Amino acid sequence: GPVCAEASDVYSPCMIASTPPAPFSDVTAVTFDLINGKITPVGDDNWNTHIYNPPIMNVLRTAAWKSGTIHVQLNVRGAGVKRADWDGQVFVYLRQSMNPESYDARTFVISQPGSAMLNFSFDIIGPNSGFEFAESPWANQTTWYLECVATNPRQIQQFEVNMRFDPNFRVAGNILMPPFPLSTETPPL
Amino acid sequence: GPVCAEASDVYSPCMIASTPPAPFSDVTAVTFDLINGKITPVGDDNWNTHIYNPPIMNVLRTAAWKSGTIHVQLNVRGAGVKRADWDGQVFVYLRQSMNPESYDARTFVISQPGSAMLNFSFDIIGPNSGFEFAESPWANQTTWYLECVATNPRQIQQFEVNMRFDPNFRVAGNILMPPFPLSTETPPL
Amino acid sequence: GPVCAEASDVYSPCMIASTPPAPFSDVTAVTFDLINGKITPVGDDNWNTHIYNPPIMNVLRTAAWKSGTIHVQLNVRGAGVKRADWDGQVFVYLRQSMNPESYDARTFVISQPGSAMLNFSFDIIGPNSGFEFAESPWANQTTWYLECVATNPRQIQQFEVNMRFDPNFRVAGNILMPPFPLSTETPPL
Amino acid sequence: GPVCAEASDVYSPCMIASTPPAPFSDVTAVTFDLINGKITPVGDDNWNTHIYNPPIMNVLRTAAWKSGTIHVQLNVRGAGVKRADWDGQVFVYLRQSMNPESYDARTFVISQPGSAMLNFSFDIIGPNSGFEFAESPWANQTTWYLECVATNPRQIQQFEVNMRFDPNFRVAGNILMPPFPLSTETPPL
Amino acid sequence: RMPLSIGGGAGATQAFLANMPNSWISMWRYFRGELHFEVTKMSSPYIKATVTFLIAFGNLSDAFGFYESFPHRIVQFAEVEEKCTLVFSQQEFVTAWSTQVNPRTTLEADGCPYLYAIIHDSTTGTISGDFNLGVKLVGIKDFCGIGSNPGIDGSRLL
Amino acid sequence: MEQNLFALSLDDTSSVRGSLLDTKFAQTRVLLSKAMAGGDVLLDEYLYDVVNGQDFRATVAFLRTHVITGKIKVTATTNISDNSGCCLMLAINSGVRGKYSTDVYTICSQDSMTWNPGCKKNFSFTFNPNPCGDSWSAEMISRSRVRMTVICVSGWTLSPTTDVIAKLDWSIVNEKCEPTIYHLADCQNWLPLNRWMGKLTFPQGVTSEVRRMPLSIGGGAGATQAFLANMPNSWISMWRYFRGELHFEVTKMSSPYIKATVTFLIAFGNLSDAFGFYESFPHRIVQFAEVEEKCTLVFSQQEFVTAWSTQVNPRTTLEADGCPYLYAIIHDSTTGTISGDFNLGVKLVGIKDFCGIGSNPGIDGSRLL
Amino acid sequence: MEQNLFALSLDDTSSVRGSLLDTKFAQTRVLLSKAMAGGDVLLDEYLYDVVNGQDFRATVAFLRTHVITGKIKVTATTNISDNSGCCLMLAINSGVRGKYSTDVYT
Repeated sequence: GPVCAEASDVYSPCMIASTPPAPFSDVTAVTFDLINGKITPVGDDNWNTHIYNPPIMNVLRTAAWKSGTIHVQLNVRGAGVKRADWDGQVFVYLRQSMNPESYDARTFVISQPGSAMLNFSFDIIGPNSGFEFAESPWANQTTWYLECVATNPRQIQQFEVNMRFDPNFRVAGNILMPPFPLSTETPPL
Repeated sequence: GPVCAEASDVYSPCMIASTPPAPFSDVTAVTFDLINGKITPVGDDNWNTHIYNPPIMNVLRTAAWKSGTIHVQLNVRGAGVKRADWDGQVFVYLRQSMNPESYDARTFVISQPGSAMLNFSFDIIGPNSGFEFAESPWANQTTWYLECVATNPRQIQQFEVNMRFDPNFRVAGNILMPPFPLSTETPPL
Repeated sequence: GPVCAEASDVYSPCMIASTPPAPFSDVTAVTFDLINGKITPVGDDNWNTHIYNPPIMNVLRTAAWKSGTIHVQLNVRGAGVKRADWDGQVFVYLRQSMNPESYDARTFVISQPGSAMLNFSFDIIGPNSGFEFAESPWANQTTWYLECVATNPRQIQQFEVNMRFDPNFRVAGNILMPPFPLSTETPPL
Repeated sequence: GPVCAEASDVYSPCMIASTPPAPFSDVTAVTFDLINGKITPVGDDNWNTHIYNPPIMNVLRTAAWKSGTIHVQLNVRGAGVKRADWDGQVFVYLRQSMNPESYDARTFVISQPGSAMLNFSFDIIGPNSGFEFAESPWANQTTWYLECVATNPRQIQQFEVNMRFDPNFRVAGNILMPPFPLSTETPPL
Repeated sequence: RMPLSIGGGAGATQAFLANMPNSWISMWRYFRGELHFEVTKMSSPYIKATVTFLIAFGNLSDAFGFYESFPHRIVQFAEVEEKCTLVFSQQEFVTAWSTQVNPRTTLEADGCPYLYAIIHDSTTGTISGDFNLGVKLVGIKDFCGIGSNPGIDGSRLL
Repeated sequence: MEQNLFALSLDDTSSVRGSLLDTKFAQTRVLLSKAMAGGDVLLDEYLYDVVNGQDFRATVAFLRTHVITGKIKVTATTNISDNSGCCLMLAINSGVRGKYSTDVYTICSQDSMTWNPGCKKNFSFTFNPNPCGDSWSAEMISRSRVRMTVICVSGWTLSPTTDVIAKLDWSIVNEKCEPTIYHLADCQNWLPLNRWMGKLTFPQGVTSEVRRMPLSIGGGAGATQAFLANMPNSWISMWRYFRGELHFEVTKMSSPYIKATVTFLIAFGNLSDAFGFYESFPHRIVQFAEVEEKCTLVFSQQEFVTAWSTQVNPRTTLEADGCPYLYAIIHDSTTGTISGDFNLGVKLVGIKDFCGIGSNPGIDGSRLL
Repeated sequence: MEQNLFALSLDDTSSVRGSLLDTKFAQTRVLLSKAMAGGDVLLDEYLYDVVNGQDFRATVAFLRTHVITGKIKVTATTNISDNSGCCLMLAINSGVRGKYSTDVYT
């Protein structure tokens, strides 16, 4: 299929993580808390990370109760490697908790030279009235985590998480947050 | 088509099999009994295997009579190989019986470096009232097997079987099973 | 598009042909008579071939008059070749007659390392009442041929023809056939 | 999916930019002002550029107020490079302003040898009556910018921006423009 | 204290037991409804006790002296009686709760409701024996399943 | 004699109700120092904790009723001599996270009650602690961490001779609980925002004062290399352009001894403070009687010719800001036989006939509030 | 907003009433030794003290209602196997004086 399927809508860039600098080279992973807006590498940080303040990201961080669908698009940017030497792979895991007892809600497995895009949606539905308060101790509520595994941090450079609310999204209640640091989008050059 | 088609829903990881360790290198295959939850390599085991306990997997293993559609997604994770040396191929066969007299119900043939995803659905429909009891000696009923052939166990590392019930799924009757061993999801690192 | 489009239905394996053994290496082709169930290589046989007896194949071979749509899926399995050395190509031609005066009804051109799948449908519609008797001398009726050209028999190993009747298929009349030899599916290993 | 999805409609070529000549080789980018018809490389010009006068381009440049959907298709033509040495990547950013404080409205990330096509649509909707005057100081209105980053100007040769109005496009008011220079389409050879 | 977050199954030694109906309700992430329980008097009729049933959270202590400040029922069995039916209406639960909670969830941290069985006075008998009751969730009326449960491996001990 | 205990009314599953005497569950004492200042957090804690050492008629019922159906009513009592004043605010938010901001702007979006003890001698309001539904319970608001914060939005114009105490009374009333859910419909007839526009402070004097509040309210309130936002403000930011009938609430936060006549109007950023003809525009004139503390401005759709940007680039100069502003101007002069500034609180309560236009890709940051 | 506090229903002068759940003010535990004998005083104290460490729905109302108009109801719960029995008695008297007799008769 040389012909490209038409993309549309406005998906704003929420959070981005870049792999540990050379000579680091073990398989490494970073996990995004899609709802509370938190990035967490596996301990071997120097996974340089960023959280932006697009509208969607501020609603997600101040809205107490949420109910609706979120449309995500993972952009994977890679180092400049001769295609013939490419061996990188990204393993993606969408889950509701990081305890090992929890199972994945969805799993993707991509592997293509340089760049790749992955699109999927998921939807927040809770006990309050189809509303869910991310990890409230209340009905033992939960959040949505996106774990990404870079199989070769020297070839796969960074993961960019783009999100967009479906029109059916609804929100209720406010959360007292500390001030949000300015976080202007790191340019491409 | 650089643009990715949006995936959705919750597909939980059911069973996973990893190819024989080095220096093993002949074409080898493992076959999943999608319905009873059994993994069977071809004799040259050390196809390290696992069965998980996500909700769908426990319904499948205790529900006596089943009727409905099952949505599957095969994730194929590979060893880290220079793309230029990749020669691996996976041959997938969905069948209702392993006797050689039976023909395949569906056959897939994939071959792509590192990782690959295959999606297909199939549906359980039996003699009881559109209900089928997996391999009951009764109307000479049957089950659903997924045979996967790794053409180069040194490049293709593991097969992950993800499943999801279609909303039309129905179930009836219970099967006395022995206790289910805890089987927490082996992490990606 | 890393995301795979969901396949479904039961397509049973009808006939399979494997390229001439080494050191044979010229461009070679085999042509399937999709309707009467006959395989014919171009003279440089030792294109090892097989015809199976799945239900669809027995209806096709005994049903005198046919009317309806047939869904096909060509699976192409290849030899184990470093992706970097792959040069194989398959050229597919669907036609109603092998006389050189006849033009192709549809033509496909694929070229991908190892394995590839091609899906297309075509439909039988004749003079009897939308019914057609394959190659009956009657209204100078015809059949449906699938010619496949392996451009490098050392890289492209075999062609597997999978078929499935559309629900609109209809059939009438019977053809006295000689007994059908048992032809159990040659396993993948 | 060897099978190609059918493209259609008339998309006329609006503006084209070619990367700096050898031996230039740093990552470089050019940004298109999709609505006012302006091309702007990042300072290391000799990004040879062109703006054409197809109907759509003249409406865009004289129509004061606009409201509707624009369908875009980015064609990426590359230098003649052995596939095995390809390392190029294009990063695409659709945004409403070039100030660093503004976030992207949509972001694409492609990477494929030689040529690639990207399709997406976006729609103009303003404060006047769903009408928007590109960058009018009035309601602090805006325009639509398409920033393209060539990661290896020696492999990625040029970016061609093709556009087409959706049938819902509407326009109002006229803008006094200076004469438009003839700009016949530079041939492919 | 019996937990109402009944997903998974009954706990066992480094394993768990499940059956089709329990596995089925586990498909849902959160749930709610009117619960119907059946209590069976499994001990001899000579062993007597008055139990009171109510719905409350995991963090009340065994010494909490005011369980009867909550809406509750009081059960006593006549010699010949052996069964009792408790129905907890939708008005006893303010929202839906999790079908299943992480196994390592401490009582003080379990945010889902529990069915409580408490001894109102004391167990007695002129014969030795424990007072044994069997408890079964027969079904749920006006059941409501909310969202897909990705799943949690294992279940607390029954 | 012997009864069937199973039959008694012990499973009474009803919500608490009765007279205000029987329906009260807790009281709280908040101390207002004689030198409180504005920003001063007077009491901030989880709502649930308010019920701690309490022993009133409905305390046990509040804690043991599984599904409470009525609203919570808070009544505040306190009062100062007519030559002083200040402005207090009681606010409720569904949660807190981290080292949160307790600025007026941040806390007043969900449910707040704001008054001036020099003008009112008590003030009450009712609220539903569960915005998604029509019922709540003590256990729920406890586990879900609902916050109750009381702050001094503006300090005493003239200090009382002693520290002062406000007594909060918490009761459950028989009003019905109702959700306040936000959705993405381009047109809504009432979008409640409660977005704080600012505290206007006018010094006493023959001078000319002009205050400009921008209507391009996207983003949030500016802060030092950061910004503050709340759910309602973040929600309206989803839209690129917007328009509607704006409803504002102006509170007299200074002592009633400080007097001034302010005139409100809608105009653009480029008028100078010296512009002498602000009253050639359609405008309203506000003056507060001793005992008055609130005023409501409604700017109809006929005051705006088109929609404007939800948010403008932070570096946008006044002369270049093409979106409208709410202007607060001193008509005569601020005076008083006591020292003090004339302080007004301004809040965009909501928008009627709201219209959101297009998706906002976003701009990082916001001008200073 | 501002209200006339004098007007509110704070002077609610009515007796306590409601379901048995809302109308309960105290519970008491009396211990019957396995060798009690008859004459045995199991619990004897002022009625009022019965309301001491109590924290039930009507405890505060019982204590703060100036004029209670309904009756007090006592419910006792206990039971033994059918081959045993005994006889208990709960009694109320307006007062006691001195080293009083606690015999059934008295």
